[PDB]
Order: sequence, then C-alpha cells, then structure tokens
Amino acid sequence: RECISIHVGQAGVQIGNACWELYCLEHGIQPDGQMPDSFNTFFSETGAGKHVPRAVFVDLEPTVVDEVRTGTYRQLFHPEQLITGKEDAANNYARGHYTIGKEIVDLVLDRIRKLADQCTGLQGFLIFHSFGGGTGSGFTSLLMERLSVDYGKKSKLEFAIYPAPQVSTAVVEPYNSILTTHTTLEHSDCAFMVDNEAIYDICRRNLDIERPTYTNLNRLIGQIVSSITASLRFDGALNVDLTEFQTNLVPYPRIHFPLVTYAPVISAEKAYHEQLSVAEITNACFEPANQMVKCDPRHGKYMACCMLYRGDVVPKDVNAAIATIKTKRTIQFVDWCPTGFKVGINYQPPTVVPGGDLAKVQRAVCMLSNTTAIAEAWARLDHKFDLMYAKRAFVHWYVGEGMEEGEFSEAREDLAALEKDYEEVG
Amino acid sequence: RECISIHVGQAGVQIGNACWELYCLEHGIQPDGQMPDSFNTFFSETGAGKHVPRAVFVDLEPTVVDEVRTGTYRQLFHPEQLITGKEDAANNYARGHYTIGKEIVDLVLDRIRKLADQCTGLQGFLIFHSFGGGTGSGFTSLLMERLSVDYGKKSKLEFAIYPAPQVSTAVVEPYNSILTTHTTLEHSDCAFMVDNEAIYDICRRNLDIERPTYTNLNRLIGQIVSSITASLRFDGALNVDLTEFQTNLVPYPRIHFPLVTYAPVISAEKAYHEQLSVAEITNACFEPANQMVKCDPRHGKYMACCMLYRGDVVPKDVNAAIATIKTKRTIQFVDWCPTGFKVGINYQPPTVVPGGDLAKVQRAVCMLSNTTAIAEAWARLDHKFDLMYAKRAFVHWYVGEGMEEGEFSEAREDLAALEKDYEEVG
Amino acid sequence: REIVHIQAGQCGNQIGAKFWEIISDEHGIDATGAYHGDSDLQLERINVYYNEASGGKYVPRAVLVDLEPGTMDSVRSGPFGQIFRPDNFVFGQSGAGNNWAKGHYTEGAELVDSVLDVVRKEAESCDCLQGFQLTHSLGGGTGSGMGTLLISKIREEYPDRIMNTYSVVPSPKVSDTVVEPYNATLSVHQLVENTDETYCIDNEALYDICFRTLKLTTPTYGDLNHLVSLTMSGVTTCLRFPGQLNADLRKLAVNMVPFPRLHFFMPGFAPLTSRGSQQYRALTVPELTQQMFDAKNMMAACDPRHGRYLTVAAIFRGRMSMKEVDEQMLNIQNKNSSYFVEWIPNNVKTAVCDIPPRGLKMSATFIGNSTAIQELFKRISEQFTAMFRRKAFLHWYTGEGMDEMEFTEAESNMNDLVSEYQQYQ
Amino acid sequence: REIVHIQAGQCGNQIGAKFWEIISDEHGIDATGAYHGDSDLQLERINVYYNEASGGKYVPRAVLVDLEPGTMDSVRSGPFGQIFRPDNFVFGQSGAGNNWAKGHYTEGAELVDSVLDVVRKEAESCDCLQGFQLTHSLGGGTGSGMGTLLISKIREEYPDRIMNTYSVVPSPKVSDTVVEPYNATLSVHQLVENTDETYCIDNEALYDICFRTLKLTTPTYGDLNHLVSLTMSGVTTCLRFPGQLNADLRKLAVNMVPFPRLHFFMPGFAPLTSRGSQQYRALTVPELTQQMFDAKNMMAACDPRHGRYLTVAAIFRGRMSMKEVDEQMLNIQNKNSSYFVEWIPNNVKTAVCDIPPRGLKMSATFIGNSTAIQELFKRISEQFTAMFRRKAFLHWYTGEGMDEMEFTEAESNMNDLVSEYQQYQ
Ligand SMILES: Nc1nc2c(ncn2[C@@H]2O[C@H](COP(=O)(O)OP(=O)(O)OP(=O)(O)O)[C@@H](O)[C@H]2O)c(=O)[nH]1
Ligand SMILES: Nc1nc2c(ncn2[C@@H]2O[C@H](COP(=O)(O)OP(=O)(O)OP(=O)(O)O)[C@@H](O)[C@H]2O)c(=O)[nH]1
Ligand SMILES: Nc1nc2c(ncn2[C@@H]2O[C@H](COP(=O)(O)OP(=O)(O)O)[C@@H](O)[C@H]2O)c(=O)[nH]1
Ligand SMILES: Nc1nc2c(ncn2[C@@H]2O[C@H](COP(=O)(O)OP(=O)(O)O)[C@@H](O)[C@H]2O)c(=O)[nH]1
Ligand SMILES: [Mg+2]
Ligand SMILES: [Mg+2]
Repeated sequence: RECISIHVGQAGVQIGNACWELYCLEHGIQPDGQMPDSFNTFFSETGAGKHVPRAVFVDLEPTVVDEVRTGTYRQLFHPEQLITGKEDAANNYARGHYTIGKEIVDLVLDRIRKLADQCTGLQGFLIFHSFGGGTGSGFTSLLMERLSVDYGKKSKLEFAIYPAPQVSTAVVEPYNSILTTHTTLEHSDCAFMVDNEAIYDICRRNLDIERPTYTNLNRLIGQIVSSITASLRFDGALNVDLTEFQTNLVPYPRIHFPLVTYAPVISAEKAYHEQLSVAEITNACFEPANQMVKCDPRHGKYMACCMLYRGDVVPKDVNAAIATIKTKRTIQFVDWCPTGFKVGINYQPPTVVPGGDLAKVQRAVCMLSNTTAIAEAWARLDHKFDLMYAKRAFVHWYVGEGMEEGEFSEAREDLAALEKDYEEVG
Repeated sequence: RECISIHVGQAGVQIGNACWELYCLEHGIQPDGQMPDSFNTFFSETGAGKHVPRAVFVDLEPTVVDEVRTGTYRQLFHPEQLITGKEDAANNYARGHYTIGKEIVDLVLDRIRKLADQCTGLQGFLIFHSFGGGTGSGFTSLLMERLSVDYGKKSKLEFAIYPAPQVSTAVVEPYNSILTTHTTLEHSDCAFMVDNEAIYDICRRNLDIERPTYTNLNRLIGQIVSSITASLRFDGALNVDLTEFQTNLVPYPRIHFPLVTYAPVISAEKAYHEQLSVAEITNACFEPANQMVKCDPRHGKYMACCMLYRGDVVPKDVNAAIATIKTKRTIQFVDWCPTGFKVGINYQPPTVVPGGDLAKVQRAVCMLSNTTAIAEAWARLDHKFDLMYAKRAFVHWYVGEGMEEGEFSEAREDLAALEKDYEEVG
Repeated sequence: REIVHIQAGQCGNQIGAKFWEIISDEHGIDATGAYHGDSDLQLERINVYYNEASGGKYVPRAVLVDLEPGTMDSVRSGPFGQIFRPDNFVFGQSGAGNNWAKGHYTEGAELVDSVLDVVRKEAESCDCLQGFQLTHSLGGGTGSGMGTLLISKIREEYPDRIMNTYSVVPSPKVSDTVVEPYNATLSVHQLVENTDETYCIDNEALYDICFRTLKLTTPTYGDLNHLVSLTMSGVTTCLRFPGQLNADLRKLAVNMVPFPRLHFFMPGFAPLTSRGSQQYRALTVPELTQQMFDAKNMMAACDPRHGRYLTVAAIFRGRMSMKEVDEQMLNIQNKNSSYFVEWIPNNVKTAVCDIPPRGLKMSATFIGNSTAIQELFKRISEQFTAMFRRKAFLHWYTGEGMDEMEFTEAESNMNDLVSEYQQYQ
Repeated sequence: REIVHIQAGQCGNQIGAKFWEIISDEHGIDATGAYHGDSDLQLERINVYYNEASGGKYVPRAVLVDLEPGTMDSVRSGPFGQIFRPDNFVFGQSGAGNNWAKGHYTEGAELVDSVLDVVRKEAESCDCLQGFQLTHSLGGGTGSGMGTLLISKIREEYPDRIMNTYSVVPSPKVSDTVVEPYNATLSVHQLVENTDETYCIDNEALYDICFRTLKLTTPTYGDLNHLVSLTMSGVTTCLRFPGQLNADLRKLAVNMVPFPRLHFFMPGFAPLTSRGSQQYRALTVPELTQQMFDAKNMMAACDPRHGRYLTVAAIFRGRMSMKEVDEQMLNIQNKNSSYFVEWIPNNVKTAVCDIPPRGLKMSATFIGNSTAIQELFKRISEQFTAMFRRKAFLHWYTGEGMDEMEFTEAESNMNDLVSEYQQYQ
C-alpha cells in the first residue's frame, strides 16, 4: 500500500511543511532520514539508515521554496523532487492554465512516473492547495486533468482551502474560485473543503490563543491528514480503508464534498479539569460551533458521517453513543437512510508535536460528514462573482491570456447545476 | 442522585464562596482538588486525583468574580464556569430582566445543559440570591423562567435574602423587592427567606462577638445549606429526602415560604459550661428570639414544621421532646394539624470550619417551620413601595428601559392576593 | 409444606434482617451457609425456609424488595449479609416520598414485573408450599403503596393458599409524619379482603414493654425489632420441630377466625424479664400463663378490658405436662367469666412443642383475637376525618389521578369494618 | 467421520481463532502440536479435526481464507497461532471495501482457484468425511462475497454431503455500516438453497447476554467470540466422546429440519453464570433445562413467544440420568402447550454425552428451530426497501454489471422465504 503527496503553491508548501514534520515524529525518524516496519506507506528506504519521503514540492516562485532548502529539514527531501519556477502566476487563473501551465507541467509529470514506479499496490495521491491564488488554481487544475487521463480508476484526494465570504485578503478572488469548480467536480473522487475564518474561531474560543498566525492554522490541518491515514499505518479493532471509505460516504457521483471537524482540541491548563471520554467527545463533533467551514448544519439534513477514533476506545459504548444522538430530533438525517454511520476504531494514540498548541491525550476523534448544509458556501459566493461580471471588471487581464468571454458562462452554468443537485437530493 | 448549584449576583459569590470552603472540608478535598464514595452528589471525578464542583458562578460585573479567580480557591472551579459581564445592572430590575440580561442569559443556559448531562438522577438546583440588587432580581428571575420551561417537574430550591425594614443600604429597595414576587410565586418549588439584620441579633446576643461583618453572616447561612443535604450524602437511623420533605411541609401550592433556624450556635468559652442534650436544643428552635427572620410566631399558628437532628441522637427521646412542646398552649398549631413534626436523624456529626465563630458540638438541629407569621414581612413592606409610588418617584429610570406604567399594578395585585391566601388558611 | 419470605420498605428490612439472624441460630446455619449443629432435629424439617445449594450450603428463601437504594447497602453489609442470593436484592432508584399514590400507580407499576418474576421462581422450586409471609409498615409510602400492590397481584394467582402479613400500624402519641392518616386509611381498604390473616403491631407499645416490663433506658430500633422477630419465629415452630400437640398455619386460621372479615390479631410474648431480676423467678407454667393475658404485656395500643375475647391461641415450647396446660386455661375462663364471649365455650386453643428456645427451659406465645381492635381504627380515622374535610395536602396525591370517591369509600369501608366488631362484641 | 474447517473474512478469523484455542485445551494438544493428556478417550477420535504429522505432532484441518493481508499478521502472531500450516493461509492483496459486487465478481474470481486447490487436498487426505463447516459474517463485503461463492462451488462438487454455516446476521440497533442492507439481502438469495444447516447470530443479542445474565461491564470482541465458539464446540461432542445416547450431524438434520427450506436455527447455551453468583446455585438437570427455553437467554434477536416452535434439540454433557432428561421434557411440553406446534407430537430431540467440560460437572446446548425467524427478515428488508427505492449508493455496485432483476429476485425470494414461515406457524 503506497501513497504520494503533491503540494502546490505557497499555501501547499506551507501546509505541506507542517505535515512532514508531523509524520517524522510519528515514526521516530530523524530529520536526517535515519530511525533510532509500517512507515513504507510514505517513506522510501535507501540501503541502510536512510529514509526519504514520497513528496513533490511544486511552485512557480523561488522564494517560498528557498525556505525549505535552507531550513532545518533540508536533508530529508531528495533535491530534485522539489521544483520551482521563474515567474509567478500574478494571481491569474488565465496564466495558470495556459501560458505558464504548459511550461512546467511536463517536468513534474516526469517525476510522478518515477515516484509511481516504486509503488506496488498504489492507492492514490494527496493534493494540498488553495482556491485563492493563481498558482494553486490554474496549475493544480492542470495536474488533475493530466493525472486523471493517465491513471483512470485509482482515486485522488485533494484538500482545498475555500475563500471566505467576509474575511478575505485579495481583490479578484471570486474569479478564480469559480473557474476551478469544473476540474474539481469531474476530476476528484473526494474533495475536502476547509475555510480560513473557522480555523480562527476554533483558536479563539476552544483553544484560547490570543493571536493565531499561519503557523498554528496549518498545524490543525496536519492533524486531520494524519488521522485519515492512520488506518493504513496501524492496526486496531475495526479498520476502514480509503476505498472502503468512499463507498460508505459519497451517495451519488455528484456529491463528494465532506465537511471535517476534529475533537478534542483543548489548552494545556483546561486539560486537567475535564474528563475526556468517548460518550462526550462524539457529541462535540456535531456542534455547529466546531465545524471547520462556516455553515449551519441546522439547515441541512445529513446522509452520511464517519467516526474515526484512535487511542483507548471499546466498541461497546460507541454503539450507545451513536444511538444516543439517533434519539435527538435536533440533529436531522435523511429519511431514506435508516442507518448513516461508519465506524473505524484504531489502537494507536495520537502524537502531540512539541512547539504546538495541543495537550497530550489518550483519545481523539475525527468526523467526516457529507451534509447538504454546504450548499450555501457556493450559492453565497456566486453572487459576488455575478456582481463583478455585470460590468466586466478585471476581465481585460484574463482575455489577453487566451480564455474567452463565455468561459464564465460554463463557470456559472457548472455551478448553477451543482446547487440543484444538492436540492434534488435534499 | 445529582444536585447542581447556581450563584447569581454579588450576593451569590458572597454566600456561594463560603459554602464551597465548607463542602471541601466536609469531604476531605483539598483546594488543589484531590482527596488524600458519597461526594458524587456535588463533585465530579476526572481520571485520578481530581475533583471539581458541579457549580456555575454567574455575574454581570467583573469585580466580584476576579476575587475567586486569584484567591486561594482558584484551582477548584472550571474556568468556563466563572461567567462575568461588562456592565452591571445599576440597580435596575428593568435592565436586569430586559436590556442587559438577554445578552448573557443564553451563554450560561448553554452550560446548565452541559452540567445537566452528567446527572443520572438529578433532583434539582440550589439558587443563592437576594432581592436587594438589580442583577439578582431581574436576571435571576430570567433564569427561573427559562429553567422551569426546560425541565418542568424537577424541583428548584432558592435561598433568598429579603431586605430589612430599617437596616437597609439602598434607596429604591421596595421597587426591586416587589417586582421579584411574581417569578418566585409561580416558578419556585420551595423558597427560603432570610433577612440581614436578624443575623446580627443572633450574632450579637448568642455568639457574643463585637463586630459582625459579611464574612461571618455568610457562615451562618452556609451551615443551613449543609444540614438539608446531609441526608442526601450520608446514612442514619431515619432518613428524609428532598422530595419527601416538601410533602410533609407545603400544604397548598401557593404557600411555600418556610422560615429557618439553627441550634446550637455558641461561643468557645460558653460551650464548656452548658451540657448540650437533645432535650433543650429542640426547645431553642422555637425561641422567637432565635428565629432567623424578624417575625413574631406568637401572632401566628404553626401548620407544619420539620426537624433535622445530626450526631448521636436516638428516636426514644425525640418523640418525648416533641411530645413536651405539644403540651404548651404558648406554641400554637392549627386545628387540622394533629401532628406536624417530620424528623430525620442522621449519624454524621457536623464539621467545624477553622476561622469560624462556632464551637464543636456532637449534635445539632435544623428547624424548618411553615408558619403564618410571615404575612407581616410583605404587607408591611408593601406600604413602603406604596408610599413611593404615590408621587411616582424614580419611575423615569425604569420606564425608559421597556417596562410599562402598570407593571407595578400587577406587582401589588399579586402581593395583595398572596397576603390574602395566608389569611384564608389562617 | 414450605414458606417464602417477602420484605418491603426500609421498615421491612430492619425487621427482616433480625428474623434471619435468630432463625439461623436455631437451625445452626453459620453466617456463610455452613452447618455446625448437634441435634438431628435441625435437619429434619430444614427445607421450610431454606433451599439447598451445591457444596453443602443453604441460602434463605427470601425475596427482598426496596424502592430506594440507600437502605439496600446496609442489609448487604451487615451481619449475616452474605446469606442472601444477590439476584433476590430488588430495588428501585427514585423513591416514594411518603406517597401512597406514587407507591401504587407511578413507581410500583414498573418494579412489579421484576419481583413477580422472582417470586414465581421461588414458587416453582418448592414441591408443595402453603403460604407467603410479608413484613411491612402501614404508615409509610412504599410499604403501604407496594405492599398493597403485591398482595393484590399475588392473591389472584393463588386463591387457595394461605397468606400472612405482620404490619405495623401507626399510633398518635409517637406520631412522626404529617400525612400518616392518608397512608393508613387508603391501605386498609385492601387487607379487609385481599389477605387471609393479619397481625397488628403498634409502635407506641413496644416502648411501654421496654420501659416497664423489661427495664430499658435506651430503646433503639435494634431492640424493638428484636421483640417482633420472636413473635414471627414462634408461630411456625410446629412446622420445624415435633411435639405432643401440633398446630400449623392452616390449623390456626380455622380455629380463630369466626367470620371472614374478623382476622385482625393481637400479639403477646412471655417471659420478658430483665437480666438482673431473672434469678428471682420460678420455672413453671403458671407464671407463664398469667403473664400471657395480662393487659400490661400485650403488644399493641389497646386494653382488652374494654371488650371481650372472641378466641385465642397459646403456643408453648419446652417439655411440659398436658394437664397443667389445660387445667389452667379453665382456671382463667372460670375465674374471669366476664371477659370472654359466652356463646363459644372453651375459647382457648393449645399447642406444645418439644425443642425449647436456646439457653432457656420454657416460653410461650399468645395470639388472641379480640373486640378491642375496633378502637385502633376510629382513633386513626379521627386523625383522618379532620384532614380530608379541608382538603389539606390533597393536591399532592391528586396529581396522580385519585378521586374523592376513593377517599369516601376509604372512610365508608372503615366504618363498615368497625360496625362488624361492635355487633359481635 | 472427520470434518474440515473453512473460515472467511476478517470477522471469521476471530470467531475462528478462539475455536482452535478452546478445542486444543479440550483435546490436550499444546501450543506446538504436542500431546500431554490423561484420558485415552481423547485419542480415540482425535482425527476429527487433526491429521497426523511426523514427530508425534498434530496440525489442524483448517483452511483459512482472507482478502486483505492485515488480519493475517494478528492471527499468525497470536496465541495458538503457530498450529496452522503456512500453506493454509490464503489471502489476497487488494481488498473489498464493503462490496458484495467486488467480493463475488471482481476479486473473488481470481483468488478462488488457490483455496479450492487446498480444500481439494484436504478432501483426498481424509478417508471418509461427512461435511464442511464455515464461519463468516453476513454484513460485510468479503465474508458475504467470497463466502457465497465458495458455498456455490463446493455444493456442485459434493451434492451428497452435509454442509454447515455459522453466520452472523446484523441488526439495526447495532448498525455500523451505511450499506449493510445491500449486503444482507444479496447473500441470502443463495443460502436458501446451497446449504443444509444454517445458524443465525445477532451482535445485538450477544450484548444482552453479556450485560444482563453474565454481569460483564466491558464486552469486547474477546468475550463475544468466546460465547459463539462454545456453541460450535458443543454440536460435535457426539463425534468425539461416547455416551448413553448419541446424535451426530446427519441425525440432527433429519430429525429437526421438517421441510427443505426451513433450516435457520437459533443457538442457546446453559449454564451461563457470573463468577460471583456461581456459589449460590445447585448442580442438577432441572435448573439447566428451564434456562434453555428462556426467551431472555436465546442467542438471536427474536422472541420465540411471538410464535410456536416447530422442533428443537437439546444436547447434554456429563454423567446424567436418563429419566431426569426425558421426564422434564414432557413437563415443559404439557405445562407450556401453547408454544409448540400441535400436529407434531413430542417435538424434542435428545442426546447425552459422557465426558463433561473441563472444570465443570454439567452443561448443555439448545438448538431450537422456531417460527420466530420470520421477523428477522422483514426487519432487515425494510431497511433495504427504504434505500433501493431511491437508488442510493447503487452506482457503486452497478459498475460491476448487476441488473435490477438481481435485486427484485433477491426481494421476491426473500418474500418467498418469509411466506413459507407464516402458514406453518
Ligand atoms: N494555511 C495557510 N494558508 C495560506 C497561507 N498563505 C496564504 N494562504 C491562503 O491562500 C490564499 C491566497 O492565495 P494563495 O494560496 O496564497 O495563492 P499562492 O499560493 O500565493 O499562489 P500564486 O497565486 O501563484 O501567488 C489566502 O486567502 C490565504 O487564506 C499559508 O501560509 N498557510
Ligand atoms: N451575606 C452577604 N450579603 C451581602 C454581601 N454583600 C452584599 N450583601 C447583601 O446584598 C444587598 C445588596 O444588593 P446585591 O445583592 O449585592 O446586588 P448585586 O448582587 O450587587 O446586584 P446588582 O444590583 O446588579 O449590582 C445588601 O442589602 C446586602 O444585604 C455579602 O458579602 N454577604
Ligand atoms: N418496629 C420498627 N419500626 C420502624 C423501624 N424503622 C422504621 N420504623 C417505622 O416505619 C415508619 C416509617 O415507614 P417507612 O419505613 O419510612 O416506609 P417506607 O417509605 O417504605 O420506607 C415509622 O413510623 C417508623 O415507626 C424499626 O426498626 N422497627
Ligand atoms: N461476533 C463478532 N463479530 C464481529 C467481530 N469482528 C467484526 N464483527 C462483525 O462483522 C461485521 C462486518 O464484518 P466485516 O468487517 O465487514 O468482515 P469483512 O468484510 O471480511 O472485512 C461487523 O458488523 C461486526 O459487527 C468479532 O470479533 N466477533
Ligand atoms: Mg504565490
Ligand atoms: Mg453588584
């Protein structure tokens, strides 16, 4: 069982940076690549006492990849796995797909084949990127178009960051976050959606940190990715696989946008007072004040959710805790789904990173619900992009790069159809 | 078998603080939270060597809660349980119920549901508040309106402080202490009343100390609370329960205002000369010079009362001591009360607190009598409020906050009826 | 010919615990179910109260019920606590709060299935039993509430076999609860019809016996339950040991109850003497017999001198002579011809057993059905008549669905019962 | 008369792991194939699950199956893991992902050749065998997909022998997977015809037995698999030890399966007692028999009191008395005449073995064929009609080519099965 992770853009490299420090500590592997087993899913051996990851770093700017080349973790990554450009996308989807997309897309696609050669039972790829900028919108969408043709059946996972409705940092964000919607919809088997504001609220209220900067927000994302793949790396009472996961969750081909949430997240001092048991944590995952994207499940009806516990858990009570929520009419599920839970229980406790904002725990829960509440995160956005295109602002920048005037028609017609599907199933 | 306490206003942190020093000493639980059983009706366990109280501290000003946050007893209470506001009520029942209350009433009510999740056989809540201020009059009345709907049949006990007729510190006290009468009447299962000045005479004469300040007066109230719930927490010859208590006491739904008193309270040096036997400490309870609220039972007829003896007492003489008083025509009972004594004997002696003003006893008594003397405490203060409202003074302050002009009409019409009921039964 | 045991309420267990402490002593059963006796007569009729288990151990045939868990721990943790089988420990979780309404309708309806499953199990194990025996108090909420419900359901299952209850009916001078009259009157409406035999005990009197006759300065509930246990133990000694003349539970019922409603009895025991005054007595039947009918040692709140005896029974234990027992019962009837009903000659029934009480030579028990019980009921009723008139405390019970017809028939049927005793007086 | 073992899926292994741990202790085999027993009766019929190897060692007649490699490491490294021959571990590399479609068509088509080569080897080695037994769970993808395929292929090769399946059928109250109803429906279309004797077990009822009767506070899969294995070990006691009356597999099938389609059973075992309450029981047959028929102790989610038993069988172990077995069989039948079919006189099959379970004097197993299984099937199918009507999750299965006739055929014949139970109730 083999898996390879791809990081795109500044956002991808930052999120990728936090993960690969996390993975090393999990398996006791030094930054030099020696271990003072089961790590082969992510790591490759070289003779004796050398471990190198199955990573590729992709970027169109030298500056934010020149950081990893000099940082503490320079000696882990194989030098040519780590690719840079010479001119940026200048926050354009138009330059991302067409003008600068085709000048590096071949170089990395050559390396994927070298990395896909050591694999023996390959599951799929892990993609980290964001919908804000031009590099991670145009170039990333270019890889899924190339990867889908070449491999076909085996699944691809990507972890997107959606632009906020209110707290956003760029000017032209709606243009790219609408044009990406085509390639995510027809070329991603399960698409994970994460927002930037909701990470802050979790930091303010639950985690009690005054000033969350980008160091902490990435460390929260790293914990989720470790939790999903802990089923491959370890063994426990009940096991859930990535192919086993897709079947239970995604109900129709057009609906693969799970919402993620994690528990427990708690401060160092607040850990001593509360008793963290299975029956109480599983209730926290369903709190609308803990969801990772600003949606209210109170207006949505669930049809799937997955519970992934790790640590000291027994299936006797997990039966009762799930049945407890089944009795609540506050939390609503679809009528044609009499049972709607997938349970996976693992035996290895989660590992806390030094320099982080989490306290050592015996149990942890990760929840993945495929709810229809998310329909608002796109319909609310599409008003912004529709507001822009009435007067055709900024369009002169994109037109000169090659894409035509109706390209936005498919951009909204694709999104218009997708909101209907969440209605029809709704 | 669970019980949860709520402290509201300054008067709550006043009284509530002294109780939780007392409770910890009773159960051998050090301020750090560890015990170097039966304590589960008030405390919660977390893993190993950690107990925290089942309490919520409520306040609408920052000053009087920052005192517990820094004091010796900071390590017991969970940080979320200590709730403060930003602007205090400024002696407005108008602001308390309507303007400033509604912006915090939701926050705590979320935690009451969190604290009521761990209960398995919950009996009810204990509320510590006073009719003097505006915070504990308006906001507290807001909780009982919310709590009553959410639970219904569960019993709620509140420990009120009534304003003294002469020894009082505010100017508009009758305005608050009349408008609270509605919510206590229809939304409290049993309402204890105590005045502040009467605690002085008991402290002046019996205790023989010069200057009673608010530290000592709370310690008297703390002992009454512990005595009632010592039946829930321990085991003895004959037992009385909280629900079993109200059946013996409250004769009609409209009449639930018992008077309280305690025996013995004694100094250190006067403790050596008296022999403390069962026979007379049951006679000290009916001394009208020892009653805890300034009323004369000589003008009223007892229609119920309850005794709670703790220590080394036996049922043989308790019947004799009760039989002795029944022969007195000085102490009068109603014709339809051939017997009116419910007794509960408990085996565990009361515990003395260091820094207090009481000496060790082997036995002690708590008396709760539902008498008709208390009619004078309302109809005689109702003249004060009526004297104010002739010239319509101070009304401009409350009118602008939302309540209308006739709100006082119900305030007197309700109180006129409640005094009328005490006439009919009398 | 065997008996099963039912105990209800906090009152029943403390009564019930002492019964098993002394009766294990008679049969030699240790605190761990073993056997260490001498007389083979212990093992001849052992199975009347015990059922054998593997490994040479015996456990009692008791079905112990409760409605709060607080009183459960003490009986388990006390002396002779491990004797009982854990499955028989049946208890609720909420409590009754001194309510008959909750004890019958709201809370007893849910625990009724659990216990009735167990008493059905103990009924099948025994080959041929005759009766169930129940100990409870007639003043509380659970004891009156559930004890009524079990008796109603148990009876219709077995209308042919005998039933015993050993109730404690309250007294005014040691009154303890504000709502006592409501409890007693509503409960008695059943025992007039749904039980075969009823023993009445007044908690007031057990103090009079401990001050005066036995010289006690500190009567705790340890000692009062001691007095009652020796009465219940004594009635069924014929079933467990041989004798010249025999009388079992069914024999007494026919010979003492003249009419179906007149089955409210009046206990008594002798000798009862202080530990310092006991070297200054004889050891002979005449001293035992006079102390029997003495109006000062009887164990309820009545004076029999206010009426005439219908019938009695006197059960003697020890090696005795049969003329002496009968020559004396005629002496009292001839000497005291005023205090006995005239149209039933020779009202006294007799029985003698062989095995004496441990540590003694002789003893006796008195079960005498009198016409003086009619005052125990109007005295309690007078408490109630001043209560329901003004509807005091009434709404608490009315919340569960009772109707004023239930109180009116509660008053009427007590007047129905009182009239019966005065006409046959 | 020896019988080979097949066990499939992740679930089948832990059920299969405990079987070989228990049965080695029964036959005295150590963890390395050595023998250290005492009774020569162990070696009289040893070859029923074991075959002889060089050096005085025995290795089991186990054929072990899997479709993912993770569960292999646990069983190989666990206690009594080295008993198995390495060639017997037959497992794939990809996985099923909870699909019946992949388990029968895509992944079962390739790995089926490897296992059938091994089971063909076990058949020629043995001289004269009677059956195969398979343990699997009916909710998952591999166990349902591969298990149903092997049963089809095995049956065609050997139509003349008896076949056993010990299945686990899921329940809504303990539901764990969003696609459980699709798995349970698609499989049973074939067990209605391609197996001769089928046992149904619910994970829901296993939790009832461990909570209530056994007083277990933490039921893990270590304990639940303990309960099932004692049932498997009990059915084949007559094959391995002598007794007054004998009953092998063919004797049960003829006597207790009335019609060809009515072969879905309900386990039940007794005694099941806690480690604290075991000192308070007797050692006698009557206490065993009354526990078998208890609606509270049976091993599925059915109440037999909702229907009438067709036939039963009770298998006893220990030195016993032959009247005490058959005399109590009529006590149940006449005293409970309502719960048994009227036109089948003396519905009960009997058998007694000699050698008791280790550490015990007596035990027994109940296999009762009831008409109450008719409720287990509409309860599952109702789950399925609420989903397939709106075509949820259907695209995952349709990618492998199944047609809606397959679902309708699944629904029609399950209605055909449910119909057959109602008229003969
Ligand atoms: N977690 C995390 N998110 C980031 C970080 N930097 C930027 N973002 C998010 O990314 C969005 C901006 O688009 P980018 O992902 O930075 O685009 P880019 O990676 O710079 O690629 P270019 O358009 O070619 O410059 C912002 O809305 C941020 O929310 C980071 O360091 N960590
Ligand atoms: N026992 C006791 N009583 C106190 C104490 N402090 C104040 N009181 C009583 O409280 C009354 C004053 O009204 P409060 O209840 O304090 O009003 P508040 O709690 O400050 O609420 P606000 O009106 O919103 O400010 C006085 O009449 C005192 O009798 C104390 O420390 N101990
Ligand atoms: N004789 C006797 N009476 C008792 C004892 N303990 C309690 N009682 C009586 O029981 C009455 C109260 O009934 P109670 O036990 O509370 O009924 P419950 O509600 O079912 O527990 C009191 O009036 C006591 O007189 C005891 O040990 N012996
Ligand atoms: N009785 C029992 N059931 C189990 C055990 N392990 C898993 N199961 C059940 O098996 C069912 C699904 O089996 P599954 O894991 O899909 O088998 P697979 O398809 O071969 O992987 C679940 O509903 C579990 O309840 C066990 O050890 N004992
Ligand atoms: Mg960039
Ligand atoms: Mg204040």
